[PDB]
Amino acid sequence: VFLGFLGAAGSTMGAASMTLTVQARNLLSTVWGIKQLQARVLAVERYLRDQQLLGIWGCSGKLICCTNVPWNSSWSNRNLSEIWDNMTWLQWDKEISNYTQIIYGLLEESQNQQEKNEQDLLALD
Amino acid sequence: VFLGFLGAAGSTMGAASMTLTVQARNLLSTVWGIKQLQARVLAVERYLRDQQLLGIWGCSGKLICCTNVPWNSSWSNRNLSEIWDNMTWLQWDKEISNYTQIIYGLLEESQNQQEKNEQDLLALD
Amino acid sequence: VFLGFLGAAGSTMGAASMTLTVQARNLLSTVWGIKQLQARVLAVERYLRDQQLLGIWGCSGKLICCTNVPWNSSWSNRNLSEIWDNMTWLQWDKEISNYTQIIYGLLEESQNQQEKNEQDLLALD
Amino acid sequence: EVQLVETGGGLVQPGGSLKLSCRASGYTFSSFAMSWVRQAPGKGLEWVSLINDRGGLTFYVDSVKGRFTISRDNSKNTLSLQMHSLRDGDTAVYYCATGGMSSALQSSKYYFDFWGQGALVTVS
Amino acid sequence: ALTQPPSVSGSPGQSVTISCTGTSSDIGSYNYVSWYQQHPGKAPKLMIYDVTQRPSGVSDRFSGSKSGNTASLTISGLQADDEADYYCSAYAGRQTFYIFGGGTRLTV
Amino acid sequence: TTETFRPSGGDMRDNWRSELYKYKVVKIEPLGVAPTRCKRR
Ligand SMILES: *[C@@H]1O[C@H](CO)[C@@H](O)[C@H](O)[C@H]1NC(C)=O
Ligand SMILES: *[C@@H]1O[C@H](CO)[C@@H](O)[C@H](O)[C@H]1NC(C)=O
Ligand SMILES: *[C@@H]1O[C@H](CO)[C@@H](O)[C@H](O)[C@H]1NC(C)=O
Ligand SMILES: *[C@@H]1O[C@H](CO)[C@@H](O)[C@H](O)[C@H]1NC(C)=O
Ligand SMILES: *[C@@H]1O[C@H](CO)[C@@H](O)[C@H](O)[C@H]1NC(C)=O
Ligand SMILES: *[C@@H]1O[C@H](CO)[C@@H](O)[C@H](O)[C@H]1NC(C)=O
Ligand SMILES: *[C@@H]1O[C@H](CO)[C@@H](O)[C@H](O)[C@H]1NC(C)=O
Ligand SMILES: *[C@@H]1O[C@H](CO)[C@@H](O)[C@H](O)[C@H]1NC(C)=O
Ligand SMILES: *[C@@H]1O[C@H](CO)[C@@H](O)[C@H](O)[C@H]1NC(C)=O
Ligand SMILES: *[C@@H]1O[C@H](CO)[C@@H](O)[C@H](O)[C@H]1NC(C)=O
Ligand SMILES: *[C@@H]1O[C@H](CO)[C@@H](O)[C@H](O)[C@H]1NC(C)=O
Ligand SMILES: *[C@@H]1O[C@H](CO)[C@@H](O)[C@H](O)[C@H]1NC(C)=O
Repeated sequence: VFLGFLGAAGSTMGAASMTLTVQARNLLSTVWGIKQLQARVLAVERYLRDQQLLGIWGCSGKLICCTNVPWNSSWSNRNLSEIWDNMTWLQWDKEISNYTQIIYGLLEESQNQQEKNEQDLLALD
Repeated sequence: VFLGFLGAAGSTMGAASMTLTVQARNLLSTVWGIKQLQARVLAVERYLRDQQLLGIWGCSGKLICCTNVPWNSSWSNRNLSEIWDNMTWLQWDKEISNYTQIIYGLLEESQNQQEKNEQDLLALD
Repeated sequence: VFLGFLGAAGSTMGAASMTLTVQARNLLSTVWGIKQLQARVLAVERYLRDQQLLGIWGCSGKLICCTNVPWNSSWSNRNLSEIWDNMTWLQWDKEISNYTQIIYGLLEESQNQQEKNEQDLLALD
Repeated sequence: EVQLVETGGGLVQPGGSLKLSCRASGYTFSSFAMSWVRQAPGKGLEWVSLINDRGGLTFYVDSVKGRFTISRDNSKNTLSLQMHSLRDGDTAVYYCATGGMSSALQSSKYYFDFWGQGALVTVS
Repeated sequence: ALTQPPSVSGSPGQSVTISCTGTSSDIGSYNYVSWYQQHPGKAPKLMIYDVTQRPSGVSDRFSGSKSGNTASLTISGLQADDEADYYCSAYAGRQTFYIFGGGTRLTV
Repeated sequence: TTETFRPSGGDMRDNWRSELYKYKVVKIEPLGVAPTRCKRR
């Protein structure tokens, strides 16, 4: 599955959003028989932790997932052309690295929990 | 992520249902390099087995999931105030421990399988 | 959970599609402490790779999942009675084994990616 | 011991706006759903809107669905109704009430358990 | 709206029935038909909820019932203080919610 | 009438036992079932 892996790394965020399955397929798989086994276990744990997050936001089973959390201009003020047409994901990740623990909290600690309780309350009616 | 973990254990089931992500985030991660590795593998397997169930019922990617399986008064006869407002999850788990292999069967062996075949038959029309 | 496992292997594909949870539950769980641990890790990795595919197609959390990929008569020309009423899954798997890397590509590399972008574009309106 | 007091009534010209506010005491505000029900001077009771206990789910009658907003502040124990584009057909006494729905973890409450005395809204 | 007759009247110490007629999507589909007693000039008070239940503090002379698509309020032992406009309401789904009938002005 | 106590060497699962006496290990059971009025569509 090492075909096209990270090929879009230098591409803009828009162009690089059409190759998400290429990278996704490359995330998941005697002292020599222990250290490499630990690496395999670590890879599994890392995969599942990201899957656990995606699930905590209602983004389970999705590579592109939208929510009800507004974008705060204090995180980034760039336009949509300066993000998806004139910037790469590496540059964006560097720009937004100070806010990823805030956004994730809003994804988990505000939305989805409210959405799940609201769905629970709409289903009783 | 060990912040608030089990803090709601002594809280009522209702109050303790708003902290599901707190416990969920704490479930997933030379003889000394083997035994602890086995523990890590075991933790992964336990996580996936619960995820496998949640998926077998159509509750995948959800922390709160509703179904079409009626509650049987033979399992519990308590009201909704005596469960969600005046009881904890530890007390409930002790009360319902004799029925969890029946309910799960109804979740897997009756509903969802029927739901999936019904969806399969509605999609052909 | 080794109850009914592969019991439908000799049954027709239709009859054998009602036992998917029986096999699904049996897929997931000092040199002697390493080799068997590697087997456990391998089983987890194999499980997750199939789960990763099911997710790449929008079939996450489902045992029966329908898509928008048409069936090509060049893959098989048999009718629906000659597949679901007069054939087993072992015979079908042997018949279709030369096309599984084409169909999967259509499931990943054509549909779902288009579906996800279309959903992304319908949600902005 | 439960008391609901509506304020913010008055005479508004057609096409104007009016915000009603219902204060409540004697019960835990955040534990009950709230509704607004109106009665035209010569008619019976009509349900107008429903908001859940957490203030996240709002329901309206079609005749006001695109004009009225129902909101809650559970720290101030205050329910409010923002009435936009008032019509002559909206002249009525508007009562706030406790009940109309409940959480899935609560017993059904498909009734209005407590009522206030009512704000008079006149459009003319 | 629900159908309920106007100007129903009784006599002190006697029994009177106020009958609220709905349709198959509301009274005939859910067991959530409430009755309210509104004295002129005052807000309505809840008298009956669900079908047969009374709030605490409400006398047992007010007895609700339902048959088919018709619900009724029976008041047994009419008092001078029972003169009021009575209303019925029913839960009718998620697209709409509470459908009220016309008021019945009960005199004694 | 009388009791006599003597030092004992015990075992080594006495020195550590006196420190670990306040700790218990439990397994988390995150999956629960309970009645609600919420019905699946
Ligand atoms: C690299 O940049 C050029 C423009 O300078 C662009 O045409 C090309 O497609 C980019 N490479 C990739 C892989 O997107
Ligand atoms: C955006 O972030 C700032 C802090 O930098 C915060 O004060 C503001 O409230 C945030 N915006 C919203 C809508 O919460
Ligand atoms: C966004 O668009 C405006 C309008 O064309 C442009 O002037 C600006 O440079 C763009 N990016 C920024 C820095 O907001
Ligand atoms: C992130 O925060 C650090 C300080 O902790 C600061 O030096 C850095 O410039 C910040 N980066 C951005 C993109 O704001
Ligand atoms: C413990 O019980 C008291 C009432 O006795 C309650 O107020 C408190 O919130 C409970 N603790 C937790 C963590 O819920
Ligand atoms: C509830 O459990 C009893 C056995 O304790 C069983 O006989 C009964 O049929 C169950 N209820 C339903 C609706 O199946
Ligand atoms: C349920 O509610 C009833 C009515 O208030 C109450 O009497 C009972 O104690 C509660 N719990 C039980 C034991 O059903
Ligand atoms: C569960 O079953 C055991 C017998 O196997 C019985 O002793 C126990 O009391 C039961 N518990 C409940 C809550 O019914
Ligand atoms: C085996 O074939 C016979 C017909 O020859 C059929 O009746 C039977 O059900 C089949 N076995 C299974 C397990 O389906
Ligand atoms: C079916 O497969 C053949 C190759 O065997 C291919 O030429 C044809 O285009 C395929 N059908 C469709 C609809 O793509
Ligand atoms: C499909 O159905 C036709 C019509 O009955 C039948 O002749 C044929 O043998 C079946 N299978 C094949 C080979 O297409
Ligand atoms: C699959 O392809 C091989 C050649 O690679 C061929 O020998 C075999 O018969 C084919 N099987 C089917 C079912 O077409």
